[PDB]
Amino acid sequence: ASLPHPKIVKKHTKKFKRHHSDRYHRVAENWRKQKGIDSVVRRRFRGNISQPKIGYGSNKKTKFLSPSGHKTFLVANVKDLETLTMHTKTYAAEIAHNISAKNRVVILARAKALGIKVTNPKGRLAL
Amino acid sequence: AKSKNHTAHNQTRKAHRNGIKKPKTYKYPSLKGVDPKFRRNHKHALHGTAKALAAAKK
Amino acid sequence: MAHFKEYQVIGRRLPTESVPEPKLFRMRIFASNEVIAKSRYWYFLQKLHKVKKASGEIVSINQINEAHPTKVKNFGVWVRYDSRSGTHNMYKEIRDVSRVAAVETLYQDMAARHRARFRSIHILKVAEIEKTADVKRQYVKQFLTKDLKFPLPHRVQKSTKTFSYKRPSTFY
Amino acid sequence: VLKKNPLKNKQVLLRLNPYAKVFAAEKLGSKKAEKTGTKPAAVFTETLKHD
Amino acid sequence: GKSHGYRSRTRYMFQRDFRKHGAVHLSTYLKVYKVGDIVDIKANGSIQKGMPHKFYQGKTGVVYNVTKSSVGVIINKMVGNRYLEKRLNLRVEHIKHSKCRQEFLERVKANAAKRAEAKAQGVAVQLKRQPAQPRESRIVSTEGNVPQTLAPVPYETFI
Amino acid sequence: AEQVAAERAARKAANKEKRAIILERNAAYQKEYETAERNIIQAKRDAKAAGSYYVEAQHKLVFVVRIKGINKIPPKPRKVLQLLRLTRINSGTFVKVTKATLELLKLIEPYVAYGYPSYSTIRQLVYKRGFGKINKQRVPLSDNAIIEANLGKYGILSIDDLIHEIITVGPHFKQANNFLWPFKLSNPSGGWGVPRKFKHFIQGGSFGNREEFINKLVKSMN
Amino acid sequence: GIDHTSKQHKRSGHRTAPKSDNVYLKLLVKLYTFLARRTDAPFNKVVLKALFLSKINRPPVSVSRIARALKQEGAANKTVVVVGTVTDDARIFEFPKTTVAALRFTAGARAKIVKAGGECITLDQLAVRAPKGQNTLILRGPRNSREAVRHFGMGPHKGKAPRILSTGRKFERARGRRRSKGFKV
RNA sequence: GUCAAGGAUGCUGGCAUAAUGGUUAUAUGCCGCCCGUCUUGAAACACGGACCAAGGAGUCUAACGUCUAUGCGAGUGUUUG
RNA sequence: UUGAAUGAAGAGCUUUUAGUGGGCCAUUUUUGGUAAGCAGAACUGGCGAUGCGGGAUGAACCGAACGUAGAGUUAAGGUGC
RNA sequence: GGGUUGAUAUGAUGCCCUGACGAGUAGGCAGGCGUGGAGGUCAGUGACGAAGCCUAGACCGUAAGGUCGGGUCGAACGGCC
Ligand SMILES: [Mg+2]
Ligand SMILES: [Mg+2]
Ligand SMILES: [Mg+2]
Ligand SMILES: [Mg+2]
Ligand SMILES: [Mg+2]
Ligand SMILES: [Mg+2]
Ligand SMILES: [Mg+2]
Ligand SMILES: [Mg+2]
Ligand SMILES: [Mg+2]
Ligand SMILES: [Mg+2]
Ligand SMILES: [Mg+2]
Ligand SMILES: [Mg+2]
Ligand SMILES: [Mg+2]
Ligand SMILES: [Mg+2]
Ligand SMILES: [Mg+2]
Ligand SMILES: [Mg+2]
Ligand SMILES: [Mg+2]
Ligand SMILES: [Mg+2]
Ligand SMILES: [Mg+2]
Ligand SMILES: [Mg+2]
Ligand SMILES: [Mg+2]
Ligand SMILES: [Mg+2]
Ligand SMILES: [Mg+2]
Ligand SMILES: [Mg+2]
Ligand SMILES: [Mg+2]
Ligand SMILES: [Mg+2]
Ligand SMILES: [Mg+2]
Ligand SMILES: [Mg+2]
Ligand SMILES: [Mg+2]
Ligand SMILES: [Mg+2]
Ligand SMILES: [Mg+2]
Ligand SMILES: [Mg+2]
Ligand SMILES: [Mg+2]
Repeated sequence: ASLPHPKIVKKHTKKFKRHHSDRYHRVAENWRKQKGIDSVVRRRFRGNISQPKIGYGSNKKTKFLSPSGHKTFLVANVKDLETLTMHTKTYAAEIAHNISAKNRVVILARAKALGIKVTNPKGRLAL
Repeated sequence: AKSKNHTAHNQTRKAHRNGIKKPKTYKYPSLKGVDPKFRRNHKHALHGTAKALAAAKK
Repeated sequence: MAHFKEYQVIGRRLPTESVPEPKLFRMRIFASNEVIAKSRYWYFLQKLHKVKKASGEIVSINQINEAHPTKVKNFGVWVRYDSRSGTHNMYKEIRDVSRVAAVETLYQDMAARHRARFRSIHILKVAEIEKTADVKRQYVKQFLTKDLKFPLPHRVQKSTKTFSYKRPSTFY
Repeated sequence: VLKKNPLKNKQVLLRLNPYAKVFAAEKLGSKKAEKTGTKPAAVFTETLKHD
Repeated sequence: GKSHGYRSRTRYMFQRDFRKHGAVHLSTYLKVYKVGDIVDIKANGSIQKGMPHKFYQGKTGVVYNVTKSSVGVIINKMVGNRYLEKRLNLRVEHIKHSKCRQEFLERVKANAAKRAEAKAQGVAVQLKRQPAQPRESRIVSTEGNVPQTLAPVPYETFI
Repeated sequence: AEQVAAERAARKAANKEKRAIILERNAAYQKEYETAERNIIQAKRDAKAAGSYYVEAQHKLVFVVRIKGINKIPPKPRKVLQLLRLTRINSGTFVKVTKATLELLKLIEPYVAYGYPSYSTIRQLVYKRGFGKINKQRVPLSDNAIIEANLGKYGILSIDDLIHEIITVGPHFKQANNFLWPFKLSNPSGGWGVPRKFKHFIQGGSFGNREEFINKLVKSMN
Repeated sequence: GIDHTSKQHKRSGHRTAPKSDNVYLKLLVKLYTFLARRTDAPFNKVVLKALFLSKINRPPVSVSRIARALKQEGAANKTVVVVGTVTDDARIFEFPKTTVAALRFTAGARAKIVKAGGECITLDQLAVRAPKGQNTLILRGPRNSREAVRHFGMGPHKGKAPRILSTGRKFERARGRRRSKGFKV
């Protein structure tokens, strides 16, 4: 359990994909503003894709929070993990992608001992 | 190549973007253009007035 | 203009030092409301006298109700209108129970038959024809016959449903 | 934080305007006028009904 | 060819005002102009020396300099997006006093007199000008003035 | 502390005195509105009895609502609308009727609907849409204290004194009316009437002088 | 839609903090922000504003300028406050005894002030010995005496110092600068 | 003391997982012309573009202008040596 | 009530520099022409640079100018399908 | 536009209160995302698997992008100033 937070409203859950990224393979989905002079997306015609603008900004009380209600703090070892000793209801640890299987064991054990939430307690688990 | 020669379209709009400014009148205007015979006298009348005021004040 | 309203409008032409107590010109105006009534008063006094709104005043405006609103009356209406290609005078006759209903019938009649808008039309006179045989038009002299009755053939009944189960009859 | 409306919310209509209680008690907005008996002049009536 | 001379498009405007041609009457020369006097510019076309430009006719300015036969007038001229001060050496045949300023100084004298009278009393004076207020309530009598007018007229032609 | 309890008791006593002042002022205002209305009615009756006609006093106050939007306005009526503080559609202001404002209204006639507000619609406008201008910052009125803090030097202590200075165009009408932020009205709740808005009210549209019919429209927009 | 009579989202055009990363100047701005907020003396607002100023807006105030300011009637025992640098002046041969509260003093200025029995003060010692700015005299150096201000507003008949690299004969003293060659300006 | 007075609390039920929700494919309703570019005007019956990966275009220098930061301040610049 | 009304969004000032220097349309006034989706001027408002609702469709017309949403109400236009 | 220092409270390029506003080409300015290499630092990650690459699996950010899980892989590579 985390701190009590307001209900998280995201205001645009859909990814802002680039124009014609569905149409050409050279055009990746990473968002680029269309700066063309005759561009319908830039001119905002009805029926075209929405562009990212600041009105879609998340509520500051519920910003950066995961659905559990925690901000994710990236953790590489036990010394990174114990920064969240007094912040267990606010921050959840998340073990980095390059940590060993044998070091994830001691990170997870110490986080269980401290009450710190881990958002990926299943990476590199021998089953 | 034939084209537009002259128009005063948009000129009043551009003129009023930063306003039409009145020339900011001052006390003690410049004596540029005022009569030189008046100016030469007025220098001495001012000098004597300031001399007499300093004598009466000290 | 749901029904018209007749107003007396009395105006003065503002008193000056040389002439105090001016002459108080008065009209009968058919209008929707007092705003249009005062506007039409000034429109017609600018046609009759040297006065406008700036150099005059409205001293009074009173609605004139019908004296007998449930007595069926024959009205002679003298009217001047602007056609597309001139100005003409007409005299029409309207059978109705009140002057404002007669003038509404006149305005619908003129807009229908002569395509004349409200702006084109001046109501010069509405006067009740006090006795029959001074009534001049056949379309109103029809109804002034003794013991008049007429039927209404081909009654069309308005249905509230989109489907009927009876093949309806137009008797009446 | 929130604009409560007088013309609803009699608590705010009494926070503003302490006379609202006296107005509602004496009814003061449904008060009868004195029945005077003024009759208009014949010149006014015949100008009004004049053709 | 375009013509843009000093007295171009001044045909009717330096013209000499029918049955008032000829000599300039002496009160024009007998008026006294001091520095700070506000003056209207209207060019006398009979006097050709010291004429203003055709821009400056109708314009009103403040006298800054007084010479033998002329005065110097400051006219603000709208040039582009600002005004510029224009100093004009105009002979006194093209210059007369501004009656707006004359009645303004009579208003100043009247205001001073009314404030002195209200200080002789103890009452306020309220000495600003006010606009044309809406008219107050009237009772228009009908004695001798019975409201009597008929309707619009028919269309007769009288050609 | 005990001194703080003394200041609290002093503040509540001052608040009761201010409320007694406001209550007696509102009672006096109601009495003079009632007597002025009865006096005009009896003046009309008395003139009709004497055979004369009582010409009512010309209206000292208009309420002006901008009914036309932002684009395609000529510069002179645009400047007059900005000087009457009608900078968006369905903004209303009270305007003192003199000759120096009647020729403003004649200039902005195709873009506003104006008329003569009654006491009821003035009261409902200031009660519901009434906002102040305090450090320019558009403060909602909601309390007689913020009207006393800004218009109290002109003798206005409450929202009813503020209404009184509008309906009777007082000596400090300009200061009271400029304290009032322009009323952000809604669209009318039963429509405008009038299939097309931008003809005159005489011609079957909405704009122009709408003399005593502005109360119906403004109460629909309020 | 709003018919805007002004520019929307327009910044005030004034510095609200110094552009410097000087931690001691940020500390002085912190102190005079407190003293501008909590004292309601106008001196602290003026000094807080002047702490934001740039190097061309903080010209050096000479000790001769300070002494001329103390030569005013009844200003001889005031505290001269210079939000900026106080520089020396060897042209003045008699410096009085006074208290000067400045950001920086040059070594010659500090020596000249303390040689005459004076006292050189930082703006926080001024804040503890005159928190409402009592008995103070703010002095400012000359801004239009900068060399860059000579060339500002250059045009015909302005007399405003052409942007030039080498100065002499053959360097802009010819057609356009005398009646004989062409015209005069 | 209470209150409807400077912003929702009380009571109850079901579920406690794919049930709500997310992603995703599809279907339906309505909308949606191909981008870049020159142009007064581009979907143009204007031009470039078959597709993809990598490469690919305001850089550095000499001398300066405004502004800003810093050091010292009638001085200042150690670095030719 | 210090010399009319209304407004004032802070007022005044300085430095520096980008782009631009092909325009076009509409009401009204206009010149050349028989006239033009022609060529040229005046004032304004637009399009360019601008989406939205309407005119089926359209750069300019009408209404209205646009952060992300909810509810209400309308504008211009409409209400047989 | 303001409030907030004698534990503000140790985030005062902070926290908070209040009101208004938000279109945009060319253009200007600001705040940020990413890349190769350098100084410092985390006594950072790593053959118990670094980087890469694949992934209609998950999370965060309006977005630039960041993070994680699985597969493949085999020697190095990140966070912050
Ligand atoms: Mg997302
Ligand atoms: Mg996205
Ligand atoms: Mg991309
Ligand atoms: Mg385009
Ligand atoms: Mg609010
Ligand atoms: Mg000519
Ligand atoms: Mg003439
Ligand atoms: Mg409805
Ligand atoms: Mg589950
Ligand atoms: Mg679902
Ligand atoms: Mg379609
Ligand atoms: Mg272009
Ligand atoms: Mg194109
Ligand atoms: Mg090709
Ligand atoms: Mg190719
Ligand atoms: Mg590449
Ligand atoms: Mg060029
Ligand atoms: Mg050209
Ligand atoms: Mg012609
Ligand atoms: Mg466009
Ligand atoms: Mg459209
Ligand atoms: Mg339409
Ligand atoms: Mg069509
Ligand atoms: Mg259609
Ligand atoms: Mg129109
Ligand atoms: Mg809606
Ligand atoms: Mg923008
Ligand atoms: Mg690197
Ligand atoms: Mg290791
Ligand atoms: Mg790996
Ligand atoms: Mg794929
Ligand atoms: Mg190997
Ligand atoms: Mg990297």
